[PDB]
Amino acid sequence: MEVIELNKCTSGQSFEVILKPPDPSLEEIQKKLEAAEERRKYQEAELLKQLAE
Amino acid sequence: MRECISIHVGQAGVQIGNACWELYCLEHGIQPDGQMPSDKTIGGGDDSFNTFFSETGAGKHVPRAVFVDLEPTVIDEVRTGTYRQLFHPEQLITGKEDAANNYARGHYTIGKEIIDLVLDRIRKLADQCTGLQGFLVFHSFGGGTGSGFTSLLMERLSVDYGKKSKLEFSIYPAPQVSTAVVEPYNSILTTHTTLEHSDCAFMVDNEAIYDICRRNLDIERPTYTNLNRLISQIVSSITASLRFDGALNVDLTEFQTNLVPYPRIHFPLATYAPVISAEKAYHEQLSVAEITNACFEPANQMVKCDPRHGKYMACCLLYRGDVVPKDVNAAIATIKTKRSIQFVDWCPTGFKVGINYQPPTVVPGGDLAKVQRAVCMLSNTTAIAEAWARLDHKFDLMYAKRAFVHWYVGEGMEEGEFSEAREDMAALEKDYEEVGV
Amino acid sequence: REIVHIQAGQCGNQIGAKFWEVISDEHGIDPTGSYHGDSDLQLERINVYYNEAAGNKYVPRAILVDLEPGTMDSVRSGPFGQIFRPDNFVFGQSGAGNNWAKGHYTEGAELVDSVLDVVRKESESCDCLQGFQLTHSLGGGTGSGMGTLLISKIREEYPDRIMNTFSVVPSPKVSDTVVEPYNATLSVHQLVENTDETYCIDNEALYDICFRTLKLTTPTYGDLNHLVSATMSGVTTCLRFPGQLNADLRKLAVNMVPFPRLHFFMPGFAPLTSQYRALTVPELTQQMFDAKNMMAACDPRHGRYLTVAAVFRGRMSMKEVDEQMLNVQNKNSSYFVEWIPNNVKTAVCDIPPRGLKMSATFIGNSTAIQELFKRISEQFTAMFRRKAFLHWYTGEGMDEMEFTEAESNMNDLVSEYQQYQDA
Ligand SMILES: Nc1nc2c(ncn2[C@@H]2O[C@H](COP(=O)(O)OP(=O)(O)OP(=O)(O)O)[C@@H](O)[C@H]2O)c(=O)[nH]1
Ligand SMILES: Nc1nc2c(ncn2[C@@H]2O[C@H](COP(=O)(O)OP(=O)(O)O)[C@@H](O)[C@H]2O)c(=O)[nH]1
Ligand SMILES: Nc1nc(NCc2ccc3c(c2)OCO3)cc(-c2cccc3[nH]ccc23)n1
Ligand SMILES: [Ca+2]
Ligand SMILES: [Ca+2]
Ligand SMILES: [Cl-]
Ligand SMILES: [Mg+2]
Ligand SMILES: [Mg+2]
Repeated sequence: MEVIELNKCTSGQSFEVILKPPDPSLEEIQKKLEAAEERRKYQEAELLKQLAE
Repeated sequence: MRECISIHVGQAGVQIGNACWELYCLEHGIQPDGQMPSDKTIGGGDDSFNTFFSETGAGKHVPRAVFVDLEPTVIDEVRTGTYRQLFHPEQLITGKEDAANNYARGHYTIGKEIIDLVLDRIRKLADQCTGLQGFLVFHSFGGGTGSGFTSLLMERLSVDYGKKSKLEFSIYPAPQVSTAVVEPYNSILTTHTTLEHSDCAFMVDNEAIYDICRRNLDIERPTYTNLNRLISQIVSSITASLRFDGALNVDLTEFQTNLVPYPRIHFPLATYAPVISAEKAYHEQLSVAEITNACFEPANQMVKCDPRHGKYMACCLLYRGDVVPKDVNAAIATIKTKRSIQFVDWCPTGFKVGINYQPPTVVPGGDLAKVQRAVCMLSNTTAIAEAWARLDHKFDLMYAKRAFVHWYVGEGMEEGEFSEAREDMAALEKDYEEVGV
Repeated sequence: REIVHIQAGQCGNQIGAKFWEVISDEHGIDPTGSYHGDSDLQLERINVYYNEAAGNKYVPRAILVDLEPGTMDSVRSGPFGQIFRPDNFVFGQSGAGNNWAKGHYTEGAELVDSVLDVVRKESESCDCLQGFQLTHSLGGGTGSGMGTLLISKIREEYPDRIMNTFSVVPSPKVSDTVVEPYNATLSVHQLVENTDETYCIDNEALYDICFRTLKLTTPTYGDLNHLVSATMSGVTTCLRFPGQLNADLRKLAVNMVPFPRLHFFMPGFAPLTSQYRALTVPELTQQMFDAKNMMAACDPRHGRYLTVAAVFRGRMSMKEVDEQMLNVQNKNSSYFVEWIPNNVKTAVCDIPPRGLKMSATFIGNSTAIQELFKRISEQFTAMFRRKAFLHWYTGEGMDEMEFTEAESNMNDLVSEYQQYQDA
C-alpha cells in the first residue's frame, strides 16, 4: 500500500494511497429562440381568427 | 489567487445559496455587516478567501455571487433579512411572473427576455477578476426556472467564457416534498440540454436528505430550513479546498482531472459522516475508523443506491478536524478487507486524501451537533445510474399518453425535443452499463 | 398577484355574495370595509382579492352583472352590500326570460361592452393580474348565455390569462323550467373550448346532502348556497394565506390538467355542518373521499382519478396527515391511474374556517364526471328528437344546426373520458 505525494501546510496536509495498479455559436441559439417565438405567434393568430369567425 | 463566481437560479438555488453563504461567513469570521476584523489588509489582497469574497475600501467583504429568479418573493427575503448589507443590489435580479413549473416557459418564453440582463451583471463581476477560474451553479431539476433558465444560461456561458470550468449543484426531485407531477419532464429536458456544458455535477436527492434528517436528527417532519442546513454542510466540505490553503482540489479543473476521466459520466456520488443531533444529551465521539467506515453505508449517501453492484472510477476522502494520515491509512487497510470495492480495470485502485485541521462549523441554535472530526467522500461509481433509470421510467409512463405535453407545445416547444432528450438519456444509461458490467 | 371576480345572473350573484361574506369575515374586514382583525397573517396577501382605497379601506375586486335589477337590489340591501364599489354594478332592464339565446345573442350583446369597460378599468390598475374567476348557473338565461359570451370576449382581449369558473349544473330534482337541458348543453360547448378550470356544482347533490345528511325536510336556496360558499372558501385558501407554497393560478392549472378539454373538477367538503365532537385526522380523510361528500352527483368508483388535490385547514399533525393520505392511496390504488405517478397532492393551512376546529376540501379530476354529461345529454335528446320548445330559440334567430353541433361536442367529451378510463 504505497503512500505518495505528501504535501503539508499550516492548515492541513494531502496525499495519495495506492493499493493496487491496473459547441453551438450565438447565432444558432438566437435562431432557436426565435423559431419558438414564431410558433407561439402562429398559434395566437389561429386563436384570434377563430374568435373573429 | 483566482476568483470563483457563484450563480443561484430559482427558489431552491436561492435558498441553498443563503444557507451556504451564511455558513461561509461563520467559517471565515465575517459579520453580517461585511466587516472582517482578522483581515489586516484593508481594501484588497490575494488571500485564499479572496477567491470567494472581494473587498471595499471601507473593509466590507462582498460575496462574488448572483441570485436570479423569475418572480420576486424569495429574493425579497434576502433583501430584507439578516445579511441584506452583505450583497450589492445589482447582484439580486428578479422578474415579474414565474415559469409555472414548465421547462418551456423558463427556457423559451421568459428566459429570452431576461438572459441579456443576467449576462450583463455577470460580466460586471467578471471584470473585477484578475484570473477568473469559472462558475458554481445551484438549481433544482424540477422547477420551470431552475431547469429551463439554467440550461439557457449554461449554453450562453459556454459561448461567452469558453475557456472556463463550470460546476453544478443539482437538487433531484422527491415526491415526499415535491408539489408537481411534471418534474420528470423537466429533469430529462434540462439534463439533455446541459450535458455538454457542465464539467462536473453533484446531484442531491431530496429523499436521502429527508430520511437522514428523520433518522439521525429526530425531526418528525423536516422543512426546507433543515434540509438546506445539512446540504450546506456538504457543499462547504466540497468548496473548502478552494477557500483555504492546501494542495488538493485547489482549482476547478482539478475536480475534473481527479473525478471524471469519461466526460459524459461526470456525476460523482457524495457521502457524508457523522450527522448528530444537538438535543442528544451526551454523544460519545466517533473515531477516524468509524466515520471512514460510515462512507460505505448507503444510508449516509446523498443518493440512495447500492455501490456493491457497480464499479469505481475514482475516489476522494475530505477530512475536517482532528485527523492524522496514520489513522486514515489504518482505516483504509481495515475497510479493504471487509467491503466490496471493485474498480474498473483501466484505473488504479486508490484514494486521494485531503485534511483541513479546522473542525466543521455549525449554525448556533441549529439541529446539528458540533463534532471533533468529519469526512466527505466523493466517489465516481456507476451505481448512480440507478437514479437515471428511475427518472426515465417515470418519463416513459407519462409520454406514452402525451399527458401534459400541450402545456409545453403551447409555449412553442416542438414535440420532437421530448424524444431527442429521451434518446440521449437512453444512450447515457447504455454508457454506464458498458463501463460498469 | 391580483384576481378579478365576476358574478352574473341570479344564481351567480347570490352565491357570489355569500362567498364575499365568508372570506371578508376570514380576513377581518367588516361590512363597512374596515379591518378589525388580530393577526398580520390576515393582511399579508389580502391584495389578491381586495383593492386598498383611501383611509385604509378594503374594497372587493368584484364586478356584478345582470339583465334585470331585482337581485342586485337584494345584494345592495344585503348585510355586506355596502362593501362593493358602486361603479361595479352593471345591470339592464329587459331580463332574459331563462333563454340562452337572449343572454348570448340579443339582450346580452347590448350590455357586454359596458361590462368590459369596468373589467378593463379593474385590470388596468392591477400590479400583476394573474386571471379571472366567474360565478354563474348554466340553467337560466343571463348567467348561462351572457356568462359564456363574456368568457369569449375576455379570452379575445386577454388571451394569455387563466379563466376559471364555478358552475352550478341543473337537475330535474331542483328545476325552474323545462328548457334547462337546452341552456346547459349550449353552455358546456363553450366551456370545453374557453376555460382552464370549471368546478361542477350539481344542485342534485346539494339537495341530497341537505336532505339525507344534514336532515332538512325543505331545503331552500340559502341552505344550498351555504355549502357552496364553504367549498369556495376551502378552494381559495392556498392562494389567500401564507402557506409556504409559491403558486399562481397557472402553476395550479399545470399541476391539475393533463389534457386541455378534460378540465371539469368534482369538489367535496368535510365535515358536513348545518356540532361539538372534534374530528380526528382519520375521520377527515375517510369522509373527504366518501361519495356522500361530493358536490357533483357522480360515483367515483365508476371511474378513475386523473388527479387529486386535498386541502386541510386547522392545527393538526402533518405526520398523521401524510400517513392517512398514503393509507387511502395504497388501499384503493386501482381507482388511481398508474401512468401518472404521484398524482395526489396535499396542502395544509394553519387558519381554520369559522366555527370549525378542523376541515378538509377535496378537488378531483375523475373520469366518472362523464356521468353528469350523459345525464344532461339524455334530457336534451328526449326533447330535441321531437323539436319540443324550440320556437323560443329560433324566434331569437338561432337555427337547429347549432343545437346539433352542441350535442355532438358533448357526446365527444363523454367518449374522451371513456378512452382514458379504459387505458
Ligand atoms: N432541497 C431543497 N429543495 C427545494 C427547495 N425549494 C424547492 N425545492 C424543490 O425544487 C423543486 C421545485 O423547484 P423550484 O425551485 O421550487 O422551482 P423554480 O426554479 O423556482 O421554478 P418556478 O416553477 O418558475 O417557480 C421541488 O422538487 C422542490 O421540492 C429548497 O429550499 N431546498
Ligand atoms: N344552487 C343554486 N341554484 C340556483 C340559485 N338560483 C337559481 N338556481 C338554479 O339556476 C337555474 C336558474 O338560473 P337563474 O340563475 O335563475 O337564471 P338567470 O338569472 O337568467 O341567470 C336553475 O337550475 C335553478 O335551479 C341559487 O341561489 N343557488
Ligand atoms: N388548480 C387549482 N387547485 C387548487 N387546489 C389547491 C392546491 C394546493 C397545492 C397544489 C395544488 C393545488 O396543485 C399543486 O400544488 C385551487 C385552485 C384555485 C382555483 C380557482 C381559484 C382559486 N383561487 C385560489 C386558488 C384557486 N386551482
Ligand atoms: Ca485583505
Ligand atoms: Ca333593445
Ligand atoms: Cl472572458
Ligand atoms: Mg419560483
Ligand atoms: Mg331564475
